[PDB]
Formats: sequence, structure tokens, C-alpha cells
Amino acid sequence: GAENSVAYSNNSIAIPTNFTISVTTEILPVSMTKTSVDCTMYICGDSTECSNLLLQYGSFCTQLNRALTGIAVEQDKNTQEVFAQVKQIYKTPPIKDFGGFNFSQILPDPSKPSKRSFIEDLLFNKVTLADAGFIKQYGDCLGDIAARDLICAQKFNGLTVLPPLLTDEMIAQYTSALLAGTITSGWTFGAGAALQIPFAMQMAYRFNGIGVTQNVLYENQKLIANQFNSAIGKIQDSLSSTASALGKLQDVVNQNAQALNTLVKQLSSNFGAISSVLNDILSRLDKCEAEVQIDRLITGRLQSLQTYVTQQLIRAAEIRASANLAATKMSECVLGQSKRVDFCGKGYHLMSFPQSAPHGVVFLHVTYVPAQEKNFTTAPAICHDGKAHFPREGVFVSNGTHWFVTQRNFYEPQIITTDNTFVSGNCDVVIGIVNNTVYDP
Amino acid sequence: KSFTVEKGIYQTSNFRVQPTESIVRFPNITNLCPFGEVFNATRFASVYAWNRKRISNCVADYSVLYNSASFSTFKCYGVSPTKLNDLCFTNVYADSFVIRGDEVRQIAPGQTGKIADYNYKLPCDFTGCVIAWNSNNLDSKVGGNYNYLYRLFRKSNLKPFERDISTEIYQAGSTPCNGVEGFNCYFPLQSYGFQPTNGVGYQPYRVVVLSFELLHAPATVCGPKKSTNLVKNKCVNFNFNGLTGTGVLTESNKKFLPFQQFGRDIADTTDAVRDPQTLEILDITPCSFGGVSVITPGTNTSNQVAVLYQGVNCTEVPVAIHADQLTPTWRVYSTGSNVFQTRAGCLIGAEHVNNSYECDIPIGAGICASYQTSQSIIAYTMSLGAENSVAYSNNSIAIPTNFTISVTTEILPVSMTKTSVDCTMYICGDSTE
Amino acid sequence: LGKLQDVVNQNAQALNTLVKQLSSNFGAISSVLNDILSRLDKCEAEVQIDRLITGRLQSLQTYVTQQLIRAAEIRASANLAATKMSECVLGQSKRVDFCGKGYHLMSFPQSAPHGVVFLHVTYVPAQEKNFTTAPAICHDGKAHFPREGVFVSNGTHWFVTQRNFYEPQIITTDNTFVSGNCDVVIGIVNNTVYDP
Amino acid sequence: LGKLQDVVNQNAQALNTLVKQLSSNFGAISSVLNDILSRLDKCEAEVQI
Ligand SMILES: *[C@@H]1O[C@H](CO)[C@@H](O[C@@H]2O[C@H](CO)[C@@H](O)[C@H](O)[C@H]2NC(C)=O)[C@H](O)[C@H]1NC(C)=O
Ligand SMILES: *[C@@H]1O[C@H](CO)[C@@H](O[C@@H]2O[C@H](CO)[C@@H](O)[C@H](O)[C@H]2NC(C)=O)[C@H](O)[C@H]1NC(C)=O
Ligand SMILES: *[C@@H]1O[C@H](CO)[C@@H](O[C@@H]2O[C@H](CO)[C@@H](O)[C@H](O)[C@H]2NC(C)=O)[C@H](O)[C@H]1NC(C)=O
Ligand SMILES: *[C@@H]1O[C@H](CO)[C@@H](O[C@@H]2O[C@H](CO)[C@@H](O)[C@H](O)[C@H]2NC(C)=O)[C@H](O)[C@H]1NC(C)=O
Ligand SMILES: *[C@@H]1O[C@H](CO)[C@@H](O[C@@H]2O[C@H](CO)[C@@H](O)[C@H](O)[C@H]2NC(C)=O)[C@H](O)[C@H]1NC(C)=O
Ligand SMILES: CCCCC/C=C\C/C=C/CCCCCCCC(=O)O
Ligand SMILES: *[C@@H]1O[C@H](CO)[C@@H](O)[C@H](O)[C@H]1NC(C)=O
Ligand SMILES: *[C@@H]1O[C@H](CO)[C@@H](O)[C@H](O)[C@H]1NC(C)=O
Ligand SMILES: *[C@@H]1O[C@H](CO)[C@@H](O)[C@H](O)[C@H]1NC(C)=O
Ligand SMILES: *[C@@H]1O[C@H](CO)[C@@H](O)[C@H](O)[C@H]1NC(C)=O
Ligand SMILES: *[C@@H]1O[C@H](CO)[C@@H](O)[C@H](O)[C@H]1NC(C)=O
Ligand SMILES: *[C@@H]1O[C@H](CO)[C@@H](O)[C@H](O)[C@H]1NC(C)=O
Ligand SMILES: *[C@@H]1O[C@H](CO)[C@@H](O)[C@H](O)[C@H]1NC(C)=O
Ligand SMILES: *[C@@H]1O[C@H](CO)[C@@H](O)[C@H](O)[C@H]1NC(C)=O
Ligand SMILES: *[C@@H]1O[C@H](CO)[C@@H](O)[C@H](O)[C@H]1NC(C)=O
Ligand SMILES: *[C@@H]1O[C@H](CO)[C@@H](O)[C@H](O)[C@H]1NC(C)=O
Ligand SMILES: *[C@@H]1O[C@H](CO)[C@@H](O)[C@H](O)[C@H]1NC(C)=O
Repeated sequence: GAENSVAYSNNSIAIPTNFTISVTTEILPVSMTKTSVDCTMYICGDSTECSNLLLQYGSFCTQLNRALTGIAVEQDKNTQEVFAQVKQIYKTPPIKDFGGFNFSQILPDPSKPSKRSFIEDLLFNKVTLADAGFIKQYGDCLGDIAARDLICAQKFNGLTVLPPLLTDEMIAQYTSALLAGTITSGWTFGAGAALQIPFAMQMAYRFNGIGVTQNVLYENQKLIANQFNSAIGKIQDSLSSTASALGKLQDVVNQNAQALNTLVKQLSSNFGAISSVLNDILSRLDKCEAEVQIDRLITGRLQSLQTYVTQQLIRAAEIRASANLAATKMSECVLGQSKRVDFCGKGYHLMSFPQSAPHGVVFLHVTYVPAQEKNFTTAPAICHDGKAHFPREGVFVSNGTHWFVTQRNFYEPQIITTDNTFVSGNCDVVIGIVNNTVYDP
Repeated sequence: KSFTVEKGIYQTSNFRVQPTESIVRFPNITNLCPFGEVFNATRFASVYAWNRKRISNCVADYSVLYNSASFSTFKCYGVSPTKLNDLCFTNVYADSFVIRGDEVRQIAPGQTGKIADYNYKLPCDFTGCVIAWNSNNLDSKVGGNYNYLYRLFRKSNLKPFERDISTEIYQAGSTPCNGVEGFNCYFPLQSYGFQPTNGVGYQPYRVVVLSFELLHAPATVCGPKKSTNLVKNKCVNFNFNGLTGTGVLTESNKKFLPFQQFGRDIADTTDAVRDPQTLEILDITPCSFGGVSVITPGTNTSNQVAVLYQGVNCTEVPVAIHADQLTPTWRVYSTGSNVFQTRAGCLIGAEHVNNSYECDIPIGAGICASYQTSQSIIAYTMSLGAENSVAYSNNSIAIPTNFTISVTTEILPVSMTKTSVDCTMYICGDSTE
Repeated sequence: LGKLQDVVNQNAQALNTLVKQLSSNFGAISSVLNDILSRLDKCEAEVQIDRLITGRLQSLQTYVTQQLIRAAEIRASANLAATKMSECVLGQSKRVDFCGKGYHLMSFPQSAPHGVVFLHVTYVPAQEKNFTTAPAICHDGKAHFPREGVFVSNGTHWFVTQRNFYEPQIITTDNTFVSGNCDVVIGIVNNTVYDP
Repeated sequence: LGKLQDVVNQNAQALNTLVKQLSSNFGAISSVLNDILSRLDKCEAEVQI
């Protein structure tokens, strides 16, 4: 990266005088495809003799089905714990009098039949084969036999994709509830019932939270609002242009589809048998050698299924980790203001907004970034009349002529007074103290 | 694999359907095969000049051979002999010759000796079968037949199914003898002496090797079975050109090349067949369509259930499930009054309810089911929760005046059982071997 | 205590599945080593027993793999429990909904078979009242903002109140602070500020 | 720095176990492909391999 050398000195401080309000998009997978498998059909193409031979294994694919059902239940659990943080389905007021902040892009659009917002619509467009499962209805596999779609081969070999419990509309409704609570009630709708608060005052709370006084909001409200709106516009273009915006989700989709395709391809292996087709074996050999060849094939295909289930358990563990992270982010950044650094964006965290996405969630972290800075001459304390003065909040600063106190993250100089500072002992122990006079009102 | 099922929705294996009928469809050919020419021949060829005969447009009855001919050895590789009636053979060649009795063992894959290296070699990956019978009363005369010759010397062993009828003098020694006989170079072909009185191992044996390959090409030599009709749109035990399987056969649209009869998908199972009689194309599908999930309150509560079929259209459920092949206890669940078409699929056995409750048994796609009391199973779109609309205004604030001190229990697992395994005892029950 | 009982059940079920999987032939003539070793001589006993050994070793490998998955999950839960004990028992956590629904006061641990139980004691504001608010107060041309709390009105007079409890107190110099003139802030109202 | 050295050891041990597991017969006549391919003709070489 760019080599840099900060101009550190023992009495020089860089204080900001201006800021920016950034909006950072960041995307977490939450769930994956609730795959299910019929062991009998996959291993044996509904032939009686192979089924009879598979009968004496029995416990193996009982275990496999148990594992896959656990995975599916875990996926539903993941989605619920991420999105169903609350249960009171709040709705936005008809009036969007939010102090100049424009939420139309993220709030629901009632014109569309589905209540996805604009950004959620873009996100659902960016991921290609999200569903590719339960949507595929029979008859298409018998009507469009010419195309030879992968899903049809998966269905004919017992590999099905179960539908998620929460539909996209229901998840979007949860998201709308979270948004409405965030932008009307502040953080209080997580800690018990939802209160109400004017949005500008909620913003003032957040600014007071990140250690800058509330007044600079009121003094720069319109500007801040404009900045926020512009940031949203930048998101509305940034994820609209490129195609790899939602890579992390599309990769998950691809892994699941690829795994199923590898399984139906692995059906083509001999596994040491005379042929990979049960029908050839059962039409070319009498009972006993058919038993032994079919046993070889059964063991091989059961091994392939066990491999698939093991990889699915690995991937489900990873998705559960990501879903736990998403739940923590929704709890700590949507439902409240997080003091943890770089947990919810690059900069001091103001708020976050959730947006649904296919098999995942998207957080728009709105954050405060100090932008323009000025050098100043500082000193850790002030000696007035033999006693030392230290600031309660802020640091001592000088423009070259006079000294003031300033809050850490914004240049708001104000004259030295008794109430700005406090006194602790004589001024002959502290290093770097300077002389000045302290106004007493 | 237990009686007491608990409350929930379970994915269950497709045992409901059972086949009921068999279909045999063999080509309309009736010419009995030339058994007379390759078995009842006046004279066979010498082993070094073994005679190859194409065979096509046959019906391999081979019960006619039971009447007269008795075969000392009849070994079949790649096919179990009991199945030879249930098959159609594509590229059938008969390789006929005569040897002595002791060398009949050399007509087999992976053998070595005079016959297996210098005269007649079979490949390792040999599909086909070998017949040999003693012929002392035909191919041996007093004084000894010398019409049967074998190649005694060769510089290198033969490749499979390779003939070598050269008669150049074999230079055994290191001095070339320029095309004449004498010392240290011999005439390679030596004549069997088949007296009618010598031992069994020096008695002439006639051998025919039938070489063919199976279930990959248009088969012209068919078995002696009797064809039946074609039952489509119903899952049957089909036997097409010996390819024996079970499934539903339907019409299709594939541009098969003239030299192809079987089509295979990515899984390599056969999917497209060409009917031998009427040169059309058929597609084979399974008759367990796929997911059939069963929804139930757990036993110790009741014994009623519902059934979801994933992805089917509620109109076409009975044909995809093949309800006509099922018992009435299944046909009640195939279709009834309690039809519901979810985007997850078709649900039968529970009445749809326009209300919305926080739900017990999830089904999918926003649908849940529960066993309510009207003591049956209901299905509904699950309720997200209480709709609310906070009364936001730009100068109104809700401040609390009182509080509560709640205590919330929440439970985390920390450890699990420290299991240990002795591999030797588990795998081997303390047996030494 | 479902979450613990499920763990117990998974471990027991896994072991039961293993001893049940001992009953499989794995392509051998029988699933019993004694039958094989009493019906066959050396060489075919070797090959049948090798088939059985490979099958049972595969079953054991499957068991160990599933145990590793489950142990990873338990380690994740144990790391979460350690973090909760550190951040909520040993201290007061500001993270929202980490240690109960509401503002976190404390937590108490309790042991349990193969797990831990946290009693999170938390503060939940219960009864609320509407009020007319304003972000600031213009006294004599300058704007007044509260240090801690928000400006509130019951309809007649204005007070400052801490965020999470209605404790109104009269406007004074020490309750508020001044920043510039009162012609830039939106929503400011007029009132008088007591000076002691 | 045990926690890191253990990771290193696990990776090295895993690779060593793999190259040691190359020495198993797995029910074949021998664990060496060269022995199998020099003692048997095509078909039984196919099945052993
Ligand atoms: C702080 O930064 C903002 C820009 O991020 C400045 O606002 C812009 O100022 C220029 C000229 O004054 C205008 O042309 C722009 O229209 C303003 N941007 C917006 C979004 O309104 C602002 O002037 C800076 N404040 C200080 C004290 O320097
Ligand atoms: C919030 O931002 C949008 C711009 O993205 C403002 O303009 C709307 O843009 C959309 C799509 O371009 C149109 O469907 C709307 O008709 C536009 N609004 C109007 C009044 O025409 C939108 O106005 C902004 N919201 C507010 C309250 O100002
Ligand atoms: C700050 O002010 C005090 C007194 O005004 C200074 O203290 C004197 O410094 C001179 C420097 O030589 C000494 O000669 C005196 O003896 C000191 N008198 C006392 C009472 O301390 C002090 O030096 C000043 N410090 C700075 C950084 O300006
Ligand atoms: C096929 O014909 C070739 C050529 O005659 C044979 O290869 C030669 O065999 C002789 C005797 O072993 C050698 O002296 C030559 O060096 C070989 N020439 C080449 C180019 O290989 C070959 O042995 C014959 N194949 C069979 C199965 O008989
Ligand atoms: C708060 O008080 C000030 C002065 O008492 C008001 O300012 C005057 O408002 C009237 C309204 O028409 C104007 O005619 C005067 O020109 C204003 N004088 C000055 C010095 O500003 C102010 O309007 C009051 N604001 C509220 C919300 O009550
Ligand atoms: C001196 C005795 C032999 C010493 C060498 C021992 C073993 C290796 C040679 C093995 C071949 C044995 C003779 C087989 C002859 C061909 C038989 C046939 O194909 O018809
Ligand atoms: C502060 O001083 C250093 C060196 O004098 C200089 O490099 C730096 O640019 C100054 N900071 C700003 C914001 O100008
Ligand atoms: C520094 O601050 C004082 C305070 O009034 C001001 O008078 C002076 O002009 C300022 N000087 C510079 C260089 O900013
Ligand atoms: C700060 O650094 C300078 C030289 O780099 C030194 O002269 C000065 O004494 C230092 N300030 C203090 C309080 O020590
Ligand atoms: C065979 O021959 C006739 C004429 O090609 C054809 O119509 C018939 O369907 C075929 N099958 C049988 C059993 O005759
Ligand atoms: C073969 O020959 C014998 C007598 O020569 C005769 O009885 C028999 O029917 C013939 N069998 C065949 C298949 O031609
Ligand atoms: C099971 O049956 C017994 C006796 O009827 C009853 O006490 C118990 O509550 C039942 N438990 C469940 C889960 O149904
Ligand atoms: C099949 O499902 C579709 C819904 O997309 C429906 O329009 C159609 O009517 C159904 N087919 C029949 C025969 O009902
Ligand atoms: C349920 O809602 C549908 C659609 O409005 C309607 O057709 C049906 O009559 C309703 N049934 C009941 C019992 O309310
Ligand atoms: C506050 O005002 C709204 C509408 O005037 C009302 O619905 C709500 O009940 C009020 N809040 C309380 C605690 O009464
Ligand atoms: C509002 O607060 C003032 C402060 O004294 C009080 O006098 C008045 O009675 C209160 N009015 C209402 C409606 O609460
Ligand atoms: C608050 O909303 C009302 C109408 O909804 C509006 O008249 C009023 O001007 C708004 N308050 C401010 C400070 O803009």
C-alpha cells in the first residue's frame, strides 16, 4: 500500500474540523439450500434386488438422512435467529418527515407486488440461480426432456431441494419491521417495547454516543442529510453496475449446485464392478455374481453419499458461523449502536440498516469518518496560579496565540473556563504543562 | 426404524409403488440360427488357420443342440449362462477349429502354451463363450488324420484374435538357413496325429468360440423369448433387446444416429432406447417421482397425518405418484377434499385455514401445520407476529416512567462425552487372525 | 434444557449406530467373524475378513468424522459461553441482546450436565408516556442543549429528563450548555432558563 | 508458542500418515503397483489395481 510517515511530535495534535457520513455495504450468508436425499432411489434405481441388498445396510442412510434433516433444521434456525430478532411487526408511518433523511430506497415500495425495497430488488437481481429447486415443477422434466436440465437429473436420483420456511416476502417483511423500528423508535425497540423519538434527536443520541457533542448535528443537519442521501445513491449505483457485488452468496449457491452435480456425476463410476449400470449387471449375470457386483456398487455409492453429507456438514458449520455473526451484527448494530471498532464499518458507527438477499443478509453501515484535519500546538495541562488544570472532556489546543479546549473528534474550540477544566494539585510535576490564564465567571 | 414417531415433518423413502407386470420387446426376426453349419460341419479348420464366421439375423434357441450334441466344456465369460435366453447379442462371431484334448484348457483368457501363444489367443477382456466336445469318432481315423496342423514355432506370441498362416522356415539357430530346412531351423507347422485308439488327451476335440459384446449396439441376434405389447405411462419391468430394467417408458424426441440404440445421460444410466420392432425412440424415467414428506403429530397424541408432494401440480398428483398402483389407504391421501396448492407443492390430508398463528410443525414456503382441537390437522400461513404501527412524529417522544427487572434463563452446551474407542476389539472380536 | 439433552442424545445415538453398523456384511459372506473363520480355510478367510475390516474401519472413520464436527460445534458454543462468563458475569456488557432482552444489569452462572446456564438479570422499561419534545431551547438569542437527557414538556413547562426514566427537573445552566445563536437549529422553542 | 507448534505438527503428521498409508494392501495381493503389474496379466491386474 501507500508508504506513509505520520509527522508525530510531542506537542503537535491533528484535530478534525469536518467529517463525512459514509455508508458501507457488507454482505453475510445466513442460510443455504435445504437439500434432501432419498438413499434408496439414489443408490438403487427403484430395482427390487438392489433395494433388498441395501436393506441389510439400513443404518447407514438412516444416519445420512438424520444428518441432512439436522442441517435443514439448522438452516431454518439460522434464518429465524438472524431476522426474527423482534416479533412486533412495525410498519413505517405514511409521513416520511425524517429531518431531511431520505429512506425511500431502503423502505418498502408498495407498487411492486412483493414488498421488497429498491435495494433488495437489486440484490435479488444480482444473484442468478437463487431458488433453482422447489420452483422447478414436474411436467417440465417430462415436457422439456430435450434440454436435459441438471435439476431434473437430480430429482430422478433422489436429490431434492426443500423450500425454506420463510419466504422472501416474509423475510422482507421482517426487514421492513426492523427498519421501521430503527428509524422511528431508535434502539429502544430491542430493549423491551418500542418507544418513539424524532429522527433528528435519535441522530443526536448516536453522535453523543461516538463522543462528539450533539450540537454539531443541529448546526450541520441539512448537510449531514444531503451526505447520507448521496451515500445511498452511491450504493444504488455501486451494486447496480458490477456483477461480483454479492460474490459471497453466489459462491454458496454455486457450491451447493456443484456438490449435487458432482454426486449425479459420481453415479457413473464402476467402483470395481463390471459396469456402472445396475440394469446391465442385472441383465448379464445370474443371482450370485449380481449380488456381489451390486454390493460393490452399493458400497461405492454409499461412500459417495457419505462424502457428500460430510462436506455438507462442513459447509453448514461455516454457514452457521456466518449466521451467528449476522445475528450478532443485527443485535449490536441495527438494534443498537456498537462501540466495537470496525465491527460495523470503517469509522465511528452511527447506525446500520438490514436488507434481505438470497440466502443472506446485507448491512448498510452508516458511519462517521472525520475528513479534514488541522495541526495544532497542544499541551497536557494548564498552570494558572501554581495549580494544574486538566480538561474534563476534550484536549487543550492552540492556534498559535491563545489556548482553548476542544472535543476529540471535531474542532469546536471554546475558551478556557473553570467548568471546562478541573484542578489537581500544583503544576510542578506534570510534563509539558504551559502557562495561561483561566477565565472564572 | 421405530414405532413411536414424534411430532414433525419427516422425509420418507418411496416404498409405496411396486411393479406388477413385465414387458419383453425383441425384434421381429424368426430365422433359426445356423447351428448346423458351425456345429454339424463335415470338417473343421486347423487351429493355426481357425475359421471365423459372422452370425447375424438369428434367434439363439440352442435347445435344438440338446437333442444330439453333448459338450465336454462350456465356459462363458462376461455372461452367466442362465441369462443367455434373456439377451440380444450384437457382434456375433464363431471361431471354429480342432485341437487335442489336453489343450482345450488353453482356450481361455490369460492362458499360455502352444495354442494360446502361437495359434489362437483370446484377449483378457473377452466377452463371449467357449464350447468344446470330443470328436474322436469324426476327426480321427485309423492311421491318424494329418489334415489338422498346429504352429509349433514362432518368434513371438500372437496378439488376441490374430491369425498367422505363414509357412516360412523358423530359424531356431543363429545362422540363417535362407529358406531351406535342415539343422537348427525347422518347419513351424507340425501335424496332429489323431489315431482312434490313443488316450483322451491325444483325442481330437472340436472347439467353437462365440465372441460377442452386449448392450451397447443394435443387436441383430436375439434370444428365444416371446415379445409382448408396450405398456406406457405406467411403470413396468421392461426388457428391451436384453436390457432388463424397471420404470416408466414414454415417447420422446431424439435424433439418434443410425448406428446407435442406447442413450446415456451424465449419470451414465440408460435414458433413451430405440424399440427394436418399431424404429422409434422412448425415454425411461423412474416411477418414484421424488420427495414425499409426511406431516404428523407424534404418536402418543394421535394417528392422523398429512402428506406433501414437493413441486407437483395438485391436478396431476395421482399420475406422478402413480396412484392407480397403490392401495386405497394411499389413494385417499393421493387426492381428496383437503387439496392445498402451496408453492412448496401439493398438500393432502389437512384443511387450509385462513387464520394465522405462531406455528408448531413447519412445512415450508411460509406454510406451517398443527394438530388442533375439530380434532384434526390444519395448515396455515404462519404469523410473523403482532402487527404494530408506532405513532412517530417529529416532536413527540415516549419516555418511560417505570421499569421491570427481568431474569432471563439461557443455556449453552460446553462439553460433550469424552468417548474413546479400542479399534482392535471393535473391528476384531479379540480373534488372532 | 433441550439444547443439552439433544447433545447427550446425539452422542448416545452415535454409539448405538456404531454397534448396529457392526451387523453389516460389507459384501462378505456373513457379518460374524466367527462364522467366516469356522466355515472357510485360510485364504478365503483372509479375503472375507479384509472386506469386513475395511467396512468396519470405514464405519469407525465416519463416526470419528461426525464426532469432530460435533466437537467443533461444542467448541464454538463453549467459546461463546466463556465470552459470556467473561463479559456478563465478570462485568457488565454494553452489547445489545448479548446477555438478555433489555439493558444488562448482571448475570449469574449455574452448572448443568455438559453445559452452563446463565440467569441474565436485566432492566426493561415498562410504562411509557407521550411528551412534546424539542431538540433545543432558545433563551435570549442563544441555543441551549442538554448535557445528559432530552428536553420534554407535559404541555405547560419544559424540563430535562434522562433517556430511560421519567425524572423531570427544571431547566438550569448546569443541566444544559450553550452553543451559538438559536437561528440555525430546526425545531427549537422559546423558554426561560433559571440561573442560580 | 505451543499453540502454533501444534498446528505445524498436525499438518506434518497428517502428511506423514498419508505417505505411510500408501503401504496398505486394502485387500489386494500387495501394496506395490509394480509387483501387481509384473505378476499378473491384464484382468486381475485391473481388479487388484
Ligand atoms: C465540510 O465538507 C462538506 C462536503 O463534504 C462541505 O460542503 C460542501 O461545500 C461546498 C462549498 O462550500 C459546496 O459546493 C458543496 O455543495 C457542499 N457539499 C454538500 C453535500 O452540500 C462543507 O463546506 C465542509 N465544511 C467546512 C467548514 O469546511
Ligand atoms: C428520495 O430519492 C429519490 C431519488 O432516488 C427522490 O426522487 C424519486 O426518484 C424515484 C426514482 O427515480 C421516483 O420514482 C420518484 O418519483 C422520485 N420522487 C418524486 C417526488 O418525484 C425522492 O423524491 C426522494 N424522497 C424525498 C421525500 O424527497
Ligand atoms: C510559568 O509561570 C511561572 C511564574 O510566572 C514561572 O515560574 C518561574 O520561572 C522562572 C524561569 O526562570 C524562574 O526564574 C522563577 O523562579 C519561577 N517562579 C515560580 C514561582 O515558579 C514558570 O517558569 C513559567 N513556566 C512556563 C513554561 O512558562
Ligand atoms: C508383426 O510383424 C513385425 C515385423 O515383422 C514383427 O516385429 C519384428 O519381429 C522380429 C522378431 O521378433 C524382430 O526381429 C523385429 O525387430 C521386429 N520388428 C519391429 C518393427 O518390431 C512383430 O513381431 C510381429 N507381431 C507378432 C505378434 O507376431
Ligand atoms: C422566540 O422569541 C423570539 C423573540 O422573542 C422570536 O423572534 C421574533 O419572532 C417574531 C415573529 O414574527 C418576529 O416578528 C420578530 O422579528 C422576531 N424577533 C427576533 C429578535 O428574532 C421568535 O419568533 C420566537 N420563536 C418561537 C418558536 O416562538
Ligand atoms: C526345471 C523345472 C522348472 C524350473 C522353473 C520353474 C518355474 C518357472 C517355469 C514355469 C513354467 C512351467 C512349465 C509350463 C510349460 C507350458 C505348459 C503349457 O502352457 O502347456
Ligand atoms: C502538520 O505538520 C506536518 C509537518 O510540519 C505536515 O507534514 C502536515 O501536512 C501538517 N498537517 C496538515 C493537515 O497540514
Ligand atoms: C488565534 O485565536 C485567537 C482568538 O481570538 C484569534 O484572535 C487569532 O486571530 C487567531 N490567530 C490565527 C493565526 O488563527
Ligand atoms: C519535545 O521534543 C523537543 C525536541 O524534540 C524537546 O526539546 C522538548 O523538551 C520536548 N517537550 C517536553 C515537555 O519535554
Ligand atoms: C415386425 O414386422 C412388421 C412389418 O415390418 C411390423 O409391422 C411389426 O410391427 C413388427 N413386429 C411383429 C411382432 O411383427
Ligand atoms: C446335427 O447332426 C445330428 C446327426 O448328424 C442330427 O441328429 C442333429 O439334429 C443335428 N443338429 C443340428 C443343430 O443341426
Ligand atoms: C405419553 O403417554 C403417557 C401416557 O398416556 C403420557 O403420560 C405422556 O404425557 C405422553 N407423552 C407425550 C410426549 O405425548
Ligand atoms: C400447473 O401449475 C400452474 C401454476 O403455475 C397452473 O397455472 C396450472 O393450471 C397447473 N396445471 C393444471 C392442469 O391445472
Ligand atoms: C379464505 O380466503 C379465500 C380467499 O379470499 C376465500 O376464497 C375463502 O372463501 C376463505 N375461506 C374461509 C373459511 O374463510
Ligand atoms: C401517544 O400518542 C399516540 C397517538 O396520539 C397514541 O396511539 C399512543 O397510545 C400514545 N402513547 C401512550 C403511552 O399512550
Ligand atoms: C405540567 O408541569 C407543571 C410544572 O409545575 C405543572 O404545574 C402542571 O400542573 C403540569 N400540567 C399537567 C397537565 O401535567
Ligand atoms: C413537524 O411536522 C409538522 C407537520 O407534520 C410540520 O408542520 C412541522 O413544521 C414539523 N416541525 C418542524 C420543526 O419542521
